[PDB]
Amino acid sequence: VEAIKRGTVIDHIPAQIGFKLLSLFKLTETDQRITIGLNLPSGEMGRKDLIKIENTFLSEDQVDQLALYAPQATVNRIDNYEVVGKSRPSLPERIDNVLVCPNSNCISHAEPVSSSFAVRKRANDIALKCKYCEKEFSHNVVLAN
Amino acid sequence: VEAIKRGTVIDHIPAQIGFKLLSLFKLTETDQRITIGLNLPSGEMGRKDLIKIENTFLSEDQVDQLALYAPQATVNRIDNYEVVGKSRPSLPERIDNVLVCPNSNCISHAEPVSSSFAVRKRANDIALKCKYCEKEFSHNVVLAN
Amino acid sequence: ANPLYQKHIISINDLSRDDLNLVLATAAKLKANPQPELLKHKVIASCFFEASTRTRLSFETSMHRLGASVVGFSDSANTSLGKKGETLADTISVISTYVDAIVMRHPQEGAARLATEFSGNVPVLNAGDGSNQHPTQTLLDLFTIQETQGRLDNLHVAMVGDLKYGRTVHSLTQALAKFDGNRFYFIAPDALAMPQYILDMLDEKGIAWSLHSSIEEVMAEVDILYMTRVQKERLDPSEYANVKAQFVLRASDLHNAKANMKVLHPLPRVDEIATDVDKTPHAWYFQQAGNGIFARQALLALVLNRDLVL
Amino acid sequence: ANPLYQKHIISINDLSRDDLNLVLATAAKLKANPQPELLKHKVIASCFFEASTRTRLSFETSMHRLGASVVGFSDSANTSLGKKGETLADTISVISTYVDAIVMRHPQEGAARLATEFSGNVPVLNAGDGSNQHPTQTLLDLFTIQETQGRLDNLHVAMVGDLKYGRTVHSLTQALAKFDGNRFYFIAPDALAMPQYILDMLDEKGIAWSLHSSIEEVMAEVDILYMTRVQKERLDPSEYANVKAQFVLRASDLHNAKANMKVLHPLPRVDEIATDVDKTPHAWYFQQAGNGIFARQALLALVLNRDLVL
Amino acid sequence: ANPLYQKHIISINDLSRDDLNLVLATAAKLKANPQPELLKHKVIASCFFEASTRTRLSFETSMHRLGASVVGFSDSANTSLGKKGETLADTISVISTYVDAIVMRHPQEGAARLATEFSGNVPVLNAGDGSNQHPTQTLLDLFTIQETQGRLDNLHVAMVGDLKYGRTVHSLTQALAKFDGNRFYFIAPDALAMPQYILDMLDEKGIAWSLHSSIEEVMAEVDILYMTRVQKERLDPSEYANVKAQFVLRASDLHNAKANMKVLHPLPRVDEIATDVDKTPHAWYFQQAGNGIFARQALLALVLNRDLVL
Ligand SMILES: NC(=O)[C@H](CC(=O)O)NC(=O)CP(=O)(O)O
Ligand SMILES: NC(=O)[C@H](CC(=O)O)NC(=O)CP(=O)(O)O
Ligand SMILES: NC(=O)[C@H](CC(=O)O)NC(=O)CP(=O)(O)O
Ligand SMILES: [Zn+2]
Ligand SMILES: [Zn+2]
Repeated sequence: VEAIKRGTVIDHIPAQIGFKLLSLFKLTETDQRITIGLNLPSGEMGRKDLIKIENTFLSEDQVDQLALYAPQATVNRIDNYEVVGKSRPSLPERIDNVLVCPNSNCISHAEPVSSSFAVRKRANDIALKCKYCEKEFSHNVVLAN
Repeated sequence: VEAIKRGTVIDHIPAQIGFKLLSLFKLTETDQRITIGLNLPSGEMGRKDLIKIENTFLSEDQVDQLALYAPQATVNRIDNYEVVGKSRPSLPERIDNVLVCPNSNCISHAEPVSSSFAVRKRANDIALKCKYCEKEFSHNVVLAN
Repeated sequence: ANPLYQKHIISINDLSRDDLNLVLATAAKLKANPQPELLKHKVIASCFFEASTRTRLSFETSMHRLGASVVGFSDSANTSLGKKGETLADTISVISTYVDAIVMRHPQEGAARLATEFSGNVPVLNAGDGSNQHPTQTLLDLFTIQETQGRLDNLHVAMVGDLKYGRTVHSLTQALAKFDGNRFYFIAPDALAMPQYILDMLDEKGIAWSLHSSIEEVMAEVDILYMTRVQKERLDPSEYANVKAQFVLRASDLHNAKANMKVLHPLPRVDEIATDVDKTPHAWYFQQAGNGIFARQALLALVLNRDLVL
Repeated sequence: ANPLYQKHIISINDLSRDDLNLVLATAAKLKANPQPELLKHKVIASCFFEASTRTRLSFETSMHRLGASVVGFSDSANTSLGKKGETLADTISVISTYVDAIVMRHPQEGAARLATEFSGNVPVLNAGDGSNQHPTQTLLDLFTIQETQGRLDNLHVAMVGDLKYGRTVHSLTQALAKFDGNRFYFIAPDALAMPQYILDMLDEKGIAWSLHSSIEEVMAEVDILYMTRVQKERLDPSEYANVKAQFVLRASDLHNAKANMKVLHPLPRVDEIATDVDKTPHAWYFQQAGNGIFARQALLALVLNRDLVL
Repeated sequence: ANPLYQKHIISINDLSRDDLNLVLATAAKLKANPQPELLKHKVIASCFFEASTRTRLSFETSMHRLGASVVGFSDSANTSLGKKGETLADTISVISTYVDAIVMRHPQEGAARLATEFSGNVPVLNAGDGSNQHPTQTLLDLFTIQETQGRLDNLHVAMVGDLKYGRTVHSLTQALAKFDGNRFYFIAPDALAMPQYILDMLDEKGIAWSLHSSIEEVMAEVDILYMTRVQKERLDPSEYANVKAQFVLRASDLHNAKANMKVLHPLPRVDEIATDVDKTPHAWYFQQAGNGIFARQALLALVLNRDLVL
């Protein structure tokens, strides 16, 4: 058996992505119960990951932050053992804190400010334009600390 | 309670140590079904982390390399849905490759060699002696890579 | 309150064709009728953490020209940020409690943007932030382009030199792209090419641009030949092959030049523009530099004074 | 002639409770009603032989705020004292023939005192002389302490950091000791402890002070938590063990803090004050820095203008 | 083959009491009856990446006395590792194809240990690795103690100075602790105290030791007074308060010493030993250094010769 009483359940996470999400948004740094399922079967997606966090909720923006890694995912808001809300991540207009600007001469590396990038669906991929820099890179090359 | 045909189950992992184990052990690197439980209620340990990797087994010393992180953890080899082997991590003679000598002037930092320490339980903590600089440190100090 | 009152001037990307037009118009009015007391009782900071001759001096001259007082430094080496390990943020946090506006040039990209987040109600004016933006340069550039061409649209513009690190061409290309029908010719080594985020922006507006290996190639149809200096101080050693200017304009290259064509250069110049060019009718970089006065008086007037130039 | 007309401002030890009160009152009047022309026709020297951001800029802003002109330097490297081997004495001897007042900061203790012996009738204002005095800091500090506490007496004050080289705490401790009933808590490594000549002076007035090893210990009863930066540039290598701040105030240490308690810091800060403290209601070092304007306008007004602020 | 034939000599911690005695006995014999052709046809590398006078010169001299050839360097600045960025590993890999034995001194701890992992069948003799081990110093020290005291048992030994960074005392204490009944006295600053891993070793063997803040405190009981230099090259700036010697030995401090006590010092000495001690019957640092010759010849002979019958 497995069913949390109250919290959030991020389902349909791509493979090898669930762990990334865990260390990126450091979702494990909490006292709340967390059950994680990696490399699980799904069929409609082959195999997928699953993260469940009790007594923890995610605003729409927080859900959109997942868009970049798990686009076809589904965030289930759960309360009283029941799924009271179901939302899917949609491309956010910007990403903050999590990533690090690749431009070594950017003022963001030295000063006490949180990182921030504008998100742009360029074509084959997504382009990240630094709020400080004004230089834009492909999501692929823009690292995370 | 979950269930797996074959594999290993690390139980009684101190709270906030499970995720670390997944990390520096690249356990999520496999494509085998994995189940993680963080901050799970524990009868005598209060809270605990628990990991399950089906079709995977650990090293007799990696279980000891585990004795440093989760001294009171318990690895269970499982086959045909049964615990064919229950183990307990005991302090090994030495630890290789994973530790980083806290001494900044140790040659081990500049050259192409694997780290290596000699384990030795001291008064209250554990002492680690570098093979190269021959310096000794409290395992607490060494565990900060 | 004019559109630019109490407003930060950080990137041309944040400004609109109207904002730009407003500065030029104001510059024209003030050049025609100076207002010596327009900014009396104002104290403005001139903070240059990076070298400068025209930008800092024209800016300070303008402040005095409008009756304001100036405080600041032209070298961070003696500020507490330079000798006591202080953050730029705390530096702005304290200076913004003394002045009415902050003019700052900095070696790192985004310094000006950063400052706006710690200045409070004190407007930050970007005098150059690394190889990113140089908003007041574009303003004086536009003033000059119109003074000599009669318009800011339907022009053929060639930008030569280091287009990658040239904060000058970044702002100017974005500004000129807010006007209609402009043709862009980019003459620069492949290593110091115009950044993609500029080209994309151009493609976005269906603006016509093309790369060229020589000046001769476009000398016949350019209205403005914009020369630039290789930003050696910003180059990575793995790009040191480009330190020496590839394109050197000599007086003898100006034969196919149209009578209206003018050579501009944000300056300083190394050898990209021979001195024999100086006496020709096409040379206009010194006139351009002088226009820095009017543009900067204009911007200052618009940011610190509520009503339009009465 | 007000008590401070044409007077040197070198050490708090030379000032009396009345003098201090006179500056604060004047600062209050000028903050309420600025006098833009009060010092018109005055030329003041701003001579910084040592790094500075707040002190020099707030001082110059104040001079302009009162209508005076400024001349000087922020780096002795290009003065004749820096490149021709000139004495500080001769430097003052000549500058005192050009200006109405001299503001100077210097790396050696007693430089300001020294200057007064060669300036003639030109008043010298100490902007900091080594690890000795910092009179104008105490003035702005006192203005801030009263603005946030409603009084300058019967307060519990904790001074943290490098109390030995902190010219800031030397002047301030002496100033606060001219008022009655103040309790002093000194939190500092034994190597950078408050000098004996300060403690003796305290014992002299039966003032209560005690040493403490942590902030937590006194966080419950302090009205003002005065944080300081380790004066690394003044440390001897045999004291380099203390370069790194021992006491770091984080937002989570402010729970036992009284509602009135305010954290002050002459600035700049390294890591002795986390940035999470910045947004709390107790943080007041930037407000403090801004008060440098009023205090310095006040002092200037009192020293260069004969009548009280009319 | 003898016990030490073809053996690496990295740390006293890898040697037994017997190994030491073997070296000492061979040293005594070589001192009495020289063997100029013992190491004929051998080529040894003397590689010093850290400064040295006694250790390198005595070693090379010992090689020549035994008839071997010497190749090497006293500075890494002109080796490929110093100019072309080669690893120590690679360096040892190629030098080990040229010579019969490698004598090396390095700034990093563990450098000698690492070498053994790249030298193949080539023995490595650690001439000093950072502040870790100094095996040949101990060998000569033990040789010197032995002949001046006729024993290596039941001695009263005092070590003074920098015990933390002294690779000399780290190796000497371990070795003496392999003998019975020795008592130790450590006289050193709190910050440069004898490492704990050494102390735990002494407790493990039930060997008496104790701390003292003065030499006078033990002068009357010691047989060996081992003085050391403050290893400023190894100090962290947060320990720069210890550069100057805390204990200075003067002829006058020897008034109540045992008649047989010898003052030893690995050398160089800065000021911890005044020159007036040089003329007393206790001064034995030079005789000590001179014994470096016999001890190192002994080591070179045992390692490079299967059998020695002298
Ligand atoms: N980006 C700049 O500073 C441009 C171009 C260049 O430096 O080559 N130059 C100026 O603004 C003139 P300044 O550095 O004398 O103030
Ligand atoms: N003594 C000072 O200069 C104090 C404290 C310090 O420097 O840490 N600071 C100031 O006066 C600010 P400033 O050096 O930016 O003018
Ligand atoms: N560890 C050493 O090098 C010891 C102790 C010291 O340097 O103070 N001295 C020596 O080995 C003498 P050397 O540096 O002249 O070869
Ligand atoms: Zn950036
Ligand atoms: Zn080590």
